[PDB]
Amino acid sequence: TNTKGKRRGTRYMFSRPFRKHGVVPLATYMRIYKKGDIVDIKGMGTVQKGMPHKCYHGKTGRVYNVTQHAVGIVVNKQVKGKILAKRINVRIEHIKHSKSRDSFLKRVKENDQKKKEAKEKGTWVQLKRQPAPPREAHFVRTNGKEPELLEPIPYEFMA
Amino acid sequence: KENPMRELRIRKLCLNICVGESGDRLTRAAKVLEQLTGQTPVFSKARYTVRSFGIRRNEKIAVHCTVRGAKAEEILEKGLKVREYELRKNNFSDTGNFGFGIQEHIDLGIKYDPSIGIYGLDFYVVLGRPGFSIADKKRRTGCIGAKHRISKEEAMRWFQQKYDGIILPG
Amino acid sequence: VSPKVRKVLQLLRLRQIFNGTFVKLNKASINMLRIVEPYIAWGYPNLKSV
Amino acid sequence: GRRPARCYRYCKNKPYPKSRFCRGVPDAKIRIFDLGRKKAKVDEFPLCGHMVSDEYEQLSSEALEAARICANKYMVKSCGKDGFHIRVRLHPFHVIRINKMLQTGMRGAFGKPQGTVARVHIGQVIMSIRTKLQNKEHVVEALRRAKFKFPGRQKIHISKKWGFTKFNADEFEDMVAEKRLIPDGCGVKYIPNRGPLDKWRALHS
Amino acid sequence: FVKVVKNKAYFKRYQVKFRRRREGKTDYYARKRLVIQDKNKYNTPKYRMIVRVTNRDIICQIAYARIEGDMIVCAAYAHELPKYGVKVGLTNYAAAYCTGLLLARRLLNRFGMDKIYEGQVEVTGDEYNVESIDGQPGAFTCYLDAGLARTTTGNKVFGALKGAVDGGLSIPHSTKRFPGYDSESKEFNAEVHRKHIMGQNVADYMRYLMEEDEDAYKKQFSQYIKNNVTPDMMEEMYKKAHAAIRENPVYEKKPKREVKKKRWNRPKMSLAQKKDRVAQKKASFLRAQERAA
RNA sequence: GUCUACGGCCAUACCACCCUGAACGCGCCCGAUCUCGUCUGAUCUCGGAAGCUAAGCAGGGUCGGGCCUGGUUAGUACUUGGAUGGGAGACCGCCUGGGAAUACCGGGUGCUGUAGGCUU
RNA sequence: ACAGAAACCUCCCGUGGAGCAGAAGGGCAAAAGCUCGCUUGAUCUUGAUUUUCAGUACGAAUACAGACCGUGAAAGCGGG
RNA sequence: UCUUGGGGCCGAAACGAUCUCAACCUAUUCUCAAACUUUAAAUGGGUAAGAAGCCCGGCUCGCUGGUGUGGAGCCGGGCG
Ligand SMILES: [Mg+2]
Ligand SMILES: [Mg+2]
Ligand SMILES: [Mg+2]
Ligand SMILES: [Mg+2]
Ligand SMILES: [Mg+2]
Ligand SMILES: [Mg+2]
Ligand SMILES: [Mg+2]
Ligand SMILES: [Mg+2]
Ligand SMILES: [Mg+2]
Ligand SMILES: [Mg+2]
Repeated sequence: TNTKGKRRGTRYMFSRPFRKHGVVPLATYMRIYKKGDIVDIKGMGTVQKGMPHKCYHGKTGRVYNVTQHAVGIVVNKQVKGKILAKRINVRIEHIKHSKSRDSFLKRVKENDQKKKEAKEKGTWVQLKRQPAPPREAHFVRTNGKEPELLEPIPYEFMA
Repeated sequence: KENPMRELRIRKLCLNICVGESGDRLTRAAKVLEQLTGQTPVFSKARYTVRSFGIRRNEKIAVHCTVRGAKAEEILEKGLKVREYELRKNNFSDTGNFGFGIQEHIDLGIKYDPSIGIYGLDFYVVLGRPGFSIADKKRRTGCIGAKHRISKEEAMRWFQQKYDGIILPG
Repeated sequence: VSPKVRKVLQLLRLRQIFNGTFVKLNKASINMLRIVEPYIAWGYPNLKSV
Repeated sequence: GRRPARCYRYCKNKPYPKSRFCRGVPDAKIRIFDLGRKKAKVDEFPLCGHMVSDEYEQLSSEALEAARICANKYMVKSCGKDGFHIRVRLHPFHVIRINKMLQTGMRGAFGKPQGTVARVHIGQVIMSIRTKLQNKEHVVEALRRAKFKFPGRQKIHISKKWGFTKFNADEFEDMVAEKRLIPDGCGVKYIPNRGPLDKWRALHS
Repeated sequence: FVKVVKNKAYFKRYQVKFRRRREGKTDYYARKRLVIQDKNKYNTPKYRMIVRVTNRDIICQIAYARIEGDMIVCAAYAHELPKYGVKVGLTNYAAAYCTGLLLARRLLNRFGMDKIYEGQVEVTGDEYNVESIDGQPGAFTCYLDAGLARTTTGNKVFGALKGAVDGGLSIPHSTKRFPGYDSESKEFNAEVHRKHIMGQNVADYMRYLMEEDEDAYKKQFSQYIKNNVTPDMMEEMYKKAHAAIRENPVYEKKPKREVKKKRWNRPKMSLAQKKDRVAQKKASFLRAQERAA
């Protein structure tokens, strides 16, 4: 069997990328984390304090508590047939603001602007996204050039 | 016309007496250097234990001191006089320094005293130009740059002009 | 039937063999039909078929 | 002394080199990979034939040593001891183990090193011979005879590259004339239109 | 022959340090603990007082860190001191005190807190800390960023810090590093500190040199003579500078003037220029070879 | 055009060598009374202002190394899902989708925030 | 100088090719290493959390909160 | 290639000459890795895709604090 060691199997997971070792850039500590923020957890081997456990590496959760150095994150974890909402205390070196919602918050403002504007013009504008539709009919101009004929090439043993 | 800031000078003279063992001999050597330089020297311990040399790690075996300024020029003259202002070409390092050995310190005008004895010592001269200190400062350290370094030929050339010395071949 | 095919066939409402449905085509749906490729015959019906 | 080569024909295990974890591996049967006139310049031997594996299998170091002898002896007989240069292109790095029975049985069955093999892919060259153009038939026969020391299927193929270089023979002569190639013993160095211009001055002076 | 260590592989694997570290200007181990704010204080700024003494100047700044870079809230330079009557000795301890005082009064003036927190208008050179007044805006609080300086006793960064706290800024500190602290008895003599703040150590030197060697005096203090600064008047000179600094610490920026477009360094050569240069060099080489034969 | 203090990203910024640097800066630099520290005022600390861009530093250059980014490698290698496909096997082809990495070839060589200077 | 392959002194290059008690992996360069100065955050205390997990115990570990303290010029850092 | 060695080899003999084969260095070259790696897939694992949202005005705080600053909570209102 395997060991129950806390950091087993993190040889590559927690190591630093190639030629990106050494000092931690200080903008890592200047990020502002509020209650309700979505953050992606990514353990960093340079700082050994407040390390998330390996199972939380690559997961995204919500901030519920902010201390001087860490935050409390409610992150889902699947254990067999159930998913538990787990609360982990992670130092802010091992997290980053998630962009997963920014595309949504961009759309809301665009939605809220368009909804307001269209209303005062008495017009209807699409607000819901749609899946990419089938391409519509179009013309392809030859420009008096016959398409180049293609043929399969003969086999060649380039051994 | 050469820039005034390119003129060679003696950064320091470094005197070393590797007695090879601790005890009374080393302390006496510490007194020869103090007589010659007028400043208290410092003892250096053995990095490793070596059976053949009979030295144990962290054992004081040598004493040395650095001399700068006008005092370095004065003491260097005594040694170069004992050499008759003759040095070999191989005595110069490729980084622009040189040095020589003295077999008895009494030749340097140090009056013999019964309770000290006779010792030899090394002489090493570190040359330099102004602005060599950028590599030794804490804030905004730098490297002096290729054109400002001192070559073996420039060091030998300086020694001849400065002392009218002779660079023997080999 | 493998789990991922079993779910996609249930969303198309094709829970029985030789069941049929219309499916309006787009990126979302065309990629569902690719998962169930071995389990379905599909294509474009003409007006008479409808 | 050793098991028949059918017992280790296929690449069933991950590569198992001789390392600090696998210790006690006996020496491989094949220790020489180049024989003949190794020192011939690039231009003396323009022709190059290959023995190319048509299978994904393991070739034992004993088969590589035997084939090398078989191919080399023919070349000496038909082209002279200085008319060719042979290069075995496979090195037996994968170690094969043995679980030696006489009794525990299958308890603690992890085996000790027995030998070494080379893992060869489909289309991978096994050994190469370069010589003069007129010796084309003698290369093919030498490699045809060496196919009988190996298991599986091999193909003899006369390369379109010049000698042991990576450059086509139909343009190697021009590339040397234009100084894109510089003879460097058995091979050629490639000179790009890059780097210090003092290199260009040296070549063109 | 020995292996080239700085070969191609030594550069493929090489990782450069931070630019400010390469330059030898910023200590990132110290900076992290200086600028980084507690996460449960969010956007609350963490002000620090930067003191850098150059070879000829003293720069005092108040800054807080942001993700795009430090935002300087207020700056005071020692090259400004001639406006306040101090002409010479713009890197000595007395100047550092004035520069720190000017930085404090200028900030408090900007925030409108200069009347509330006047500091210690009469310089005593002793331990003093500004305490907030209830019902009034709180005292401005910053920390001393000493950079790479060796923070031994008498370092001029503590001269500027003393000038700032005596101006009304709240800066945690002890007297251990003011000139006047005795490492033997572990006692702080405020009267020694007050001497340095008024530059008497410099004044004593001028008298000492004048009575030792006139030639040395001229060599050491040529510009003090040119500006008619004598040892007797130095203490008053600095006391006036403190009053003037307090009277009007505002900075009037130098009015910018449009200039004729002038370029003082070469621009990059284009690809065509670089390419054509190689062609000319090649033609020149072959041409010389043909000429020789 | 550009610098100084403090920075963010952290080589498009590094490394090597060469050329040029107006003004202000930054420096080298000159000393050791004081503060302070050394075997040594070299460093550190302090007091200065005779000299110099020699150096650091800035800009530029090199069919430069590196680095960054494209092309080729290549719809190749590998790969999801399919067959009562082939083949004694080893393995391979096809169907439905995804899709690399060297060598080799080209291009580029810091951007920028706050505050404060210089530059008719 | 003695001094040699290896003693000590000096200059230069040096991305870590050393060291960090130990197995290995990760991490680390004005430091996490080496050397000094001062010290006992290896102290007292309630809860929360993580890891194994049944989401039990232990063990170990993580953020805090309250006291007392050390250190530093200070920001801070430290309850092995 | 002298920065070291073995063969030689002319000698009065030395780093003098002469070669010659190795170690060294520099560009190349064949072949590899479960306990190597600069690169780097496919398949895969989290999260988001609104009313528990958004946008306004105010109030509480013993927390934070140059600042009526910040943060949290609470109340009222408008948007389908
Ligand atoms: Mg240079
Ligand atoms: Mg197996
Ligand atoms: Mg510090
Ligand atoms: Mg000038
Ligand atoms: Mg000096
Ligand atoms: Mg110059
Ligand atoms: Mg290049
Ligand atoms: Mg630039
Ligand atoms: Mg330290
Ligand atoms: Mg506590």
